[PDB]
Amino acid sequence: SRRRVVITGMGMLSPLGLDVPSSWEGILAGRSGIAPIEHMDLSAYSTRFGGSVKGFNVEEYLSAKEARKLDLFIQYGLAASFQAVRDSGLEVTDANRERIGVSMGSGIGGLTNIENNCRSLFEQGPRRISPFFVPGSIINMVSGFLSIHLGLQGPNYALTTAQTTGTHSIGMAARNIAYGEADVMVAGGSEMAACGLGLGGFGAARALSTRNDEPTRASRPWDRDRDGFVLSDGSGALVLEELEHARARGARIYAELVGFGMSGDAFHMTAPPEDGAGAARCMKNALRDAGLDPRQVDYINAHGTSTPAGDIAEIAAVKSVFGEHAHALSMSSTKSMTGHLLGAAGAVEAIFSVLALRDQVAPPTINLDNPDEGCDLDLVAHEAKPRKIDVALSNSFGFGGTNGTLVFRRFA
Amino acid sequence: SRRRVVITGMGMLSPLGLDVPSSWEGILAGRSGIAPIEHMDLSAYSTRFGGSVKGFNVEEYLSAKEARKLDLFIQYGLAASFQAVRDSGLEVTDANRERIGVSMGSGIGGLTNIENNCRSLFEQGPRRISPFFVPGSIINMVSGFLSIHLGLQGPNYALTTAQTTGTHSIGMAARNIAYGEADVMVAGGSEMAACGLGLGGFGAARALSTRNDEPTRASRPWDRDRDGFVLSDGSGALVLEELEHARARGARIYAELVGFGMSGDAFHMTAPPEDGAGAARCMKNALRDAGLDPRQVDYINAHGTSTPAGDIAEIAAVKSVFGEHAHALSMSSTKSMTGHLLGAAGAVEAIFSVLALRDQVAPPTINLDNPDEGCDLDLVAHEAKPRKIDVALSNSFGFGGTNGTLVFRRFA
Ligand SMILES: O=C(NCCc1ccc(O)cc1)c1ccccn1
Repeated sequence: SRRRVVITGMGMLSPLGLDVPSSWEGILAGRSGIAPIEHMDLSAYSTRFGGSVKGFNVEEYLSAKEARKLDLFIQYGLAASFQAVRDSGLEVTDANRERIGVSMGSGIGGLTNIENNCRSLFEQGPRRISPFFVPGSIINMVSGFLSIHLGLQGPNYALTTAQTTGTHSIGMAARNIAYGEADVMVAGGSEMAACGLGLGGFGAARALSTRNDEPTRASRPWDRDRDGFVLSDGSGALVLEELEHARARGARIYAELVGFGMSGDAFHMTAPPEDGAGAARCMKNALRDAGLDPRQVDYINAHGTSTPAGDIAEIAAVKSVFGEHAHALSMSSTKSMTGHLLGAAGAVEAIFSVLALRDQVAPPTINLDNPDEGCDLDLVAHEAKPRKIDVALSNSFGFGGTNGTLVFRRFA
Repeated sequence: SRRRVVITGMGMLSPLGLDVPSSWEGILAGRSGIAPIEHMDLSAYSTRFGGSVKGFNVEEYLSAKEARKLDLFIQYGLAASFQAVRDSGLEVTDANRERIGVSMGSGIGGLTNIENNCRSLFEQGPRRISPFFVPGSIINMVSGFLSIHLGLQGPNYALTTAQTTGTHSIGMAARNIAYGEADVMVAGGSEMAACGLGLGGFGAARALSTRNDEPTRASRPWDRDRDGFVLSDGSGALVLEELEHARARGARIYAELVGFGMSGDAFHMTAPPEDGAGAARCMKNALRDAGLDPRQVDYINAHGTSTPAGDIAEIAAVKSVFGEHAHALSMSSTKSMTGHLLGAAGAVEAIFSVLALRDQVAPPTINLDNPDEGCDLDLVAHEAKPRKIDVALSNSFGFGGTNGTLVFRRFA
């Protein structure tokens, strides 16, 4: 029968820092990680800024010889995974290696690498494609390379559900443990889509903020002057562990994962329905899964992408799920500061949701100068809000009408 | 306790045919779907052949306008999925749509789209990138488009575990139903990596057969003259359904899905361990999941890719798991005929495993002229073998050392 699941380890690369503590300090201080992009020439692009990981040293984790073969999204996924496993204190042994698995996902995966090999192919010929093109680019190789480096022989897989990837990855990994398929899972996501095709492709869809002259103010969830999401890079990883397994080894437990919801909108390939019907169905699934009264929800880490339709849909969904209690909880978008890490969004935001529980503070939605029509909830505008948080919820919505909700609570 | 899961609908595009019955007819006749790749300059490539889908008409499924928005791998996934849902007779209603979900995956995703948008980007700059580039290329859009078209509001996700994708998708969809998160799931995979990038990428790793003079003899699993896998395109979709749900509406039930196993090799990025230790753990996990003794297995659809190390690892794993029963079962690689559909391999091979149960026949391993050292199992060389089959396994072993096994049983 269904086992309980706790968080014993966390790891992160974000536009705010090269680990969890440094990222979280930036979150609580309302600091933006968004800046003009330096790694390529974007003069022909309508968007020239994003959330870059600054000063990442892969040789903190891997040999330069191995790193050369891997896309940045794999390098970032391994770094966050390595941090989370170390943070857990867990020792991998012959006695437990078959019971530890990994589910690290990505929305787009190795687009930089595929673009660079596509350039080699077109300009030179197929004989210049890297021998490592496939294993260095395809999305399942975070899970693959992590298992090879740590000796994890448990369930080994990868989700790809666009902007919902990190949330689904964590939820489904919790279900693996819940149902006895594993005792430990390393789960989350990673993304590095800041190449020509990434910035160009989201640009062609007119999905991105074009506030090139003020990048720190571009990401402005629920602000009436928002004009699209900000593209950001990085990784989140959590060590999920069966409760009795955690208790037995004396693990430090950050929080319990009590609820997971998924729902499809079945509405539109790219647009969320204005009323948030799919997001509402997903949160209600997650709250029922957790055995909660919705009035127990203290904090919501919103998807909050800073799109016109997405941000208002989320207000509508929260009002419909929580009714009068919608006015008592706090809801913030850390994407105000980090931008949109796409497949990694749900992973870093799950970490921010757990840290909201550890520290009893709602992170701010920075840049919320003029809340839009109907955006009249506690959106923690401008400044972190210390407050009682027993139950935190983290939402993600994605292309294909794909929704995920995670429910965390304090563990005593 | 756990709900029972049955197969009530199947759909396919393969190198043998544009549906299940035409593909299966080719399989039992020992026909090859492999041929030189057309309408593509492969002059500078060491491999010039593969398994193409021949005569696919997307306008049987989509308007020209919707099909223009979608990579071939998505078109193929949608074709298989629509076929599977039609084949099932299922009526989607307001009363059941929240209980019907989708998990259609891909190993490599939108390489053909990425290739064509790279052309535009390099030649003319980013403003010629298609608006639909991102939603038209990301792996979760088969699940996304299918859910939107049919109004499916159940779990909506996509796996990407390289050559294991189709097996994991079906297995994890079966878990969703067994543990009551859904009553119906459309599950499987789709793949179209016959671009410069797939042929070039696998070619750079010298992973492909280069037998250009005799494409139909290239894929020769367990034959001493094999020289790597054959790249193939297509899709498989299954309608998975809770047993009481299927019986209440009078569904035609092909077979029961009794067992699902996962494991990680934790060994190498592209090569399996010589003894197939990971594949052995995975099959043992799948049989434990089914409550079955290795002795009860009659038929194995092998991964059987025609790689030197892969084929020999699978013989070792089967001998290890099945002891004195290893010769009694029949094991064949339908990849001898279809080539390797990568992420769709597990989906089309689950369908072939189900049909081996319906028709009491083991598909052939064609081209097995000279079994290699230790390849002395019943590999159904050359010709289909009518025989008793109560229990059929389907194995997938992919990059990152990610393993999947499905156990199907006759239903009466
Ligand atoms: O290597 C790292 N972590 C893995 C720890 C580990 C845990 C269990 C085990 O059995 C083996 C290794 C790392 C490196 C730099 C920064 C953070 N973490």
